[PDB]
Amino acid sequence: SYNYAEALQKAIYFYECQQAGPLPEWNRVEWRGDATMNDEVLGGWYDAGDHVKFNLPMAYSAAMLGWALYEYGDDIEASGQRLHLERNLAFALDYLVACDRGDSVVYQIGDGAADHKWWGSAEVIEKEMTRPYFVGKGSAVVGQMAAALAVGSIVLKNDTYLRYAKKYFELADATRSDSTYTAANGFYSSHSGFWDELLWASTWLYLATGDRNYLDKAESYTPKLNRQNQTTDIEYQWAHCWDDCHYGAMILLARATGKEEYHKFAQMHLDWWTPQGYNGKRVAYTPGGLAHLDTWGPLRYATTEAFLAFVYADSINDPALKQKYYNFAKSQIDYALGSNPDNRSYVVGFGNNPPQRPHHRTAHGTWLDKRDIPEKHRHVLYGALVGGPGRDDSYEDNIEDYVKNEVACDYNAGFVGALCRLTAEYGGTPLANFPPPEQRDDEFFVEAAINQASDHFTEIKALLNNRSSWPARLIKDLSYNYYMDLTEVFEAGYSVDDIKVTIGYCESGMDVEISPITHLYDNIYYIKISYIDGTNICPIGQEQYAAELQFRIAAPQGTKFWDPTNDFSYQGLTRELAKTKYMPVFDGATKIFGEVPGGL
Amino acid sequence: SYNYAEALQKAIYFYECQQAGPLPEWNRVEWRGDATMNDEVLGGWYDAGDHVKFNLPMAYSAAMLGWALYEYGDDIEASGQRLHLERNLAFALDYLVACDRGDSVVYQIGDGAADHKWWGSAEVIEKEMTRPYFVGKGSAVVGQMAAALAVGSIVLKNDTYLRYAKKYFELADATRSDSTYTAANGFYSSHSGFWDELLWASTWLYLATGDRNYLDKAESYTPKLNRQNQTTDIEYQWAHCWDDCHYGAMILLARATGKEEYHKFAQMHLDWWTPQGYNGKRVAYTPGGLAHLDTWGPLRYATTEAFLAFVYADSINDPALKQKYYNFAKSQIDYALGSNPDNRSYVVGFGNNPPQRPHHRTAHGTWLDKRDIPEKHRHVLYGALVGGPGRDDSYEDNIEDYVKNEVACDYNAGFVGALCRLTAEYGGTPLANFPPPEQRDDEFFVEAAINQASDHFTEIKALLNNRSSWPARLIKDLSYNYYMDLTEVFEAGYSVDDIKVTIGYCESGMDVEISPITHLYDNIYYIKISYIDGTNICPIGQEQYAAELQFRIAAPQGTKFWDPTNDFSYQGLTRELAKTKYMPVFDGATKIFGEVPGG
Ligand SMILES: [Ca+2]
Ligand SMILES: [Ca+2]
Ligand SMILES: [Ca+2]
Ligand SMILES: [Ca+2]
Ligand SMILES: [Cl-]
Ligand SMILES: [Cl-]
Ligand SMILES: [Cl-]
Ligand SMILES: [Cl-]
Ligand SMILES: [Cl-]
Ligand SMILES: [Cl-]
Ligand SMILES: [Cl-]
Ligand SMILES: [Cl-]
Repeated sequence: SYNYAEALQKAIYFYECQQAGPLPEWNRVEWRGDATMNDEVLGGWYDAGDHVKFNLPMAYSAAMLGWALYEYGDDIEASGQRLHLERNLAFALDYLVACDRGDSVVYQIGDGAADHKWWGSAEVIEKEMTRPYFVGKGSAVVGQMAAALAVGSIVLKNDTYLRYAKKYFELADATRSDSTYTAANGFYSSHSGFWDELLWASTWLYLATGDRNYLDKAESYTPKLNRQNQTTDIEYQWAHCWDDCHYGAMILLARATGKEEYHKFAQMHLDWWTPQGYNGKRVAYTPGGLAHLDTWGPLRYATTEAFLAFVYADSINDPALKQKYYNFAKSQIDYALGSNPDNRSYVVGFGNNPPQRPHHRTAHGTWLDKRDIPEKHRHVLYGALVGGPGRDDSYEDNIEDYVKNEVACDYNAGFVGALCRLTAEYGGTPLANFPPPEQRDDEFFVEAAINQASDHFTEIKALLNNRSSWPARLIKDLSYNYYMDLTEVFEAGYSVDDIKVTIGYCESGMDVEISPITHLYDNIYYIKISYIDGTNICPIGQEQYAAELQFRIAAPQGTKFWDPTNDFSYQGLTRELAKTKYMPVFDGATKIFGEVPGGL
Repeated sequence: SYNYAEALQKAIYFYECQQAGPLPEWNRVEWRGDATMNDEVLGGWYDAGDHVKFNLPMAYSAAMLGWALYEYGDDIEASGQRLHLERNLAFALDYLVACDRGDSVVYQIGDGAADHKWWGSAEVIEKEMTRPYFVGKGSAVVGQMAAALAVGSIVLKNDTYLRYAKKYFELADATRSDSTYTAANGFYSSHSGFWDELLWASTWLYLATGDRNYLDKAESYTPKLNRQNQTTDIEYQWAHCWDDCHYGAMILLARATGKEEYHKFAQMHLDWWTPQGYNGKRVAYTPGGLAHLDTWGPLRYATTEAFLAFVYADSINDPALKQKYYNFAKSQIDYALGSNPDNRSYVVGFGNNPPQRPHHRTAHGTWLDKRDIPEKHRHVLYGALVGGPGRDDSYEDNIEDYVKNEVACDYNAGFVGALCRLTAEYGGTPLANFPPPEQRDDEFFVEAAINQASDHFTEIKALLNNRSSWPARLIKDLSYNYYMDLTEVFEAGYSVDDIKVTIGYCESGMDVEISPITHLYDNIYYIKISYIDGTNICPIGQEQYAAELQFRIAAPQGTKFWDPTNDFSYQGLTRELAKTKYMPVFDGATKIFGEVPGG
């Protein structure tokens, strides 16, 4: 129905857009560089369109990427995506290992409220704020980190991951408390408690080791799981997600023990998600066919359930159940890819009429802490599954809609597993030249205006801009030149030492020098304006993205010879600020924008 | 009893504080310089604690000083004040002549609203605003200008003043309208109309010339005067003042003609001012004995009536009436000088517990366009009669009380006349070395702070200040130097060129250059910060009184030898802005503040 291989290819690439510094050599994202290099634990993924490392959904996401490989890794070699998926997973797992503090782990990097208040690119955030870290032993977060490492250890044949999976599970299981999990409250609060994470982690450890202690542990946790409302049934009227993986764990335990209790649960849970429902109870459905669990991230939930439904259907023999669960799963993936009332993809950079304004700071590429400027994103966030439409299938592609246009690690995670299943069956060819190079716009440049003209001086207002985005970055040794023709000075009988440079304004905190007037060739002379710490010119807000200087170059008062109209850098200047290519910008001795007199 | 000669001396000196530029060479006020030199008409007096030239009260005030001389000029020799009063009057009269525009006159310099919105010194106001002028031929303003020049022609023996007096009288009398008198609205509106000015001017022209044609014109105007309420009597229940001089004109006509009608008016009017009243009717009196006509300028009114009463009493023979009017007059002057429930002078710089916070911008001497800072006036407005107390004798000396602490030309004018009469009688000695020199503050100076320090640089925040006040003034070629000792640099093996001058903030609008680093002597070096138009540093408001620059003097990055602790201009600097004498200030090549290495 769709090129599922291309969808998969893009859906994986999304995680490379999320990578924190240092980036691996193989990162394919031209607009991402090393970022947050001062973090207490390096690497791993930014969670969403923000720059926080939230370990609970991060580890959940990694676990689900592992699960995708565990089920379908062998079945997808024609898509050419296995190695991409593997190394993207390893990048996250390496971070979870690096978080170890023995009796505790680093479980968060960045303050949610502080991070979210600012809108700008990953690579420049350290100019705006200083990022804290958080340590604890919350059973949910540590149990999820254990689970991710347990499945990772299988699919990546890695004994280190298994060692740390066991370290973390033991800690989580001994602690039996979420009390030290606080830094993520209101962002990724532990809602369901921690028994489901212990179940999920122990189940994966059983599947990793075959050690029956882990199966016995797993089975011991089931009576501690939350009930469905006031009944005695284990809760089933929700989705497998970052907060609660018991749903998927029950499916895995149905396959592993073959016990009827696990099969009964899986069928009750999945039936509730299907159009036919479960004895009169059913998830809300949009008229367009999307199972719509909640206001936030409906596509995330429905596509994750699609993965669970595929795995369960593939693990059973009943033809009617297999067809019912398969059709449900494929229907939800196809809705996300364009089988909906608007015939449109909900995956950035894929299919027909994809979203172009995901709520994602670094893909946007602002310079001044605004969402509305630039009005179009500078970068393509390929593969990102957005939050999706409302309950009535309504949707508009708007950067301001932080619900419908949300993007996140956990949104993509189960989705990857479901695309693995579909490309395994249907094939499809990935895009050969992927990703294609972006059209860039100008990054470092001067905007200038005639601030005042006089019969004996020129006064310039000049703004040296850093609107970098490919990737956003900092240049320390920034300078620009203002070129003049002094022919008329010499012809009137004056000399270079008769011309005075003065300053009428220089912006606070921008350490700057202006050179003496310097000979280029013939009668062509220039001044260079140098910012000693040019990194302070950075795309982090209204004040910082450019440095303003007003300089005056003046012949003696009363003289009548000064002629700016033959000066190279005066060309095209008006009384309103405008970008000019005739005041070239330099990084050290290397010209990075503009033109010089006489060219190359 | 008071030293009325000293009070007179100071009350005259007040007018020197009021002079607009160019100042005469004899001006005695150390804190006044040439001000408002771009005005359409130069000289004359600022009206009050503001900088508007309002011709109606200015001319009234000059007419009153002329009248003082006319009556008492020969009688005030012991006081030594005749010459002072004379030349102060001529200064204003010269302004009145210079307003002539043929078919009209300049009658105002300044926009009252814009002038009053700003708080600062006369000498710097042109940096804040452009001052418009206004031309017209209002009968009241022109007629008062005529009167002032007519009495001035007599007492200063000046034919030119007489010619202009006649020309202005004729213009006012031809026009018979205040319709062209507009720019003073709400400040000095013509309330009484103009007939009283024509009466006052024609009376003075009669006294100047002896030409009975002017007497005939004067008498022709009295039926046109306003009535008292709905009655047939000429209005009498108010004071002679800048708006209405018919009161004094009638007293002059009583003496000149001897006619009963003028004497009846004069006694009706003065009786109403006295504690005994006019047929049961009387001006309000405070319990402390001040005749209190109105909320605004009660001392101005009472002291002006004192002068009228003295002149009328001196002109009659009846000893009972003479005593009654003389006692009234002296009681009011004495109230003003300290004979009141608080035993306090209402004349700045005189007597016991005088006002110290008159509502006067130039005597205050701020640099910030604020009334509250400085908290004490930097100058002494000697001789200014304030507005004064309320109806209950209540008063507080507060700069914000623009009623009770108002000061003005017209407030002093009748007062001088009355003081002439009292010093004529009592013959006191003026102060010998008047005025004494004031304590001054530093006017042009740097305030500096260490903005940032590191192992390889010094960064200074420097504010170059103009808080001038003796007098407030402007200096274009301003600079200051910053001196350093580089011994630590050569001793570690580095040179001068290992040192870079940069800027981290340059206040908008302050065109500046910093020289290259310069050797003084030995291992002592400096930089010079120069403002190209230093006049933009001026005591006109929060932004303008100082120019801020942040400059950094830097060795190469990473090194650790830099040692600011032996730099001359670094001495005493903290991380808080403070005045420093070690960053000296220059006007051109001349040091005006601070110290240099080696002296
Ligand atoms: Ca949980
Ligand atoms: Ca030229
Ligand atoms: Ca009048
Ligand atoms: Ca030193
Ligand atoms: Cl169904
Ligand atoms: Cl835009
Ligand atoms: Cl020339
Ligand atoms: Cl070029
Ligand atoms: Cl006119
Ligand atoms: Cl009486
Ligand atoms: Cl103060
Ligand atoms: Cl010295």
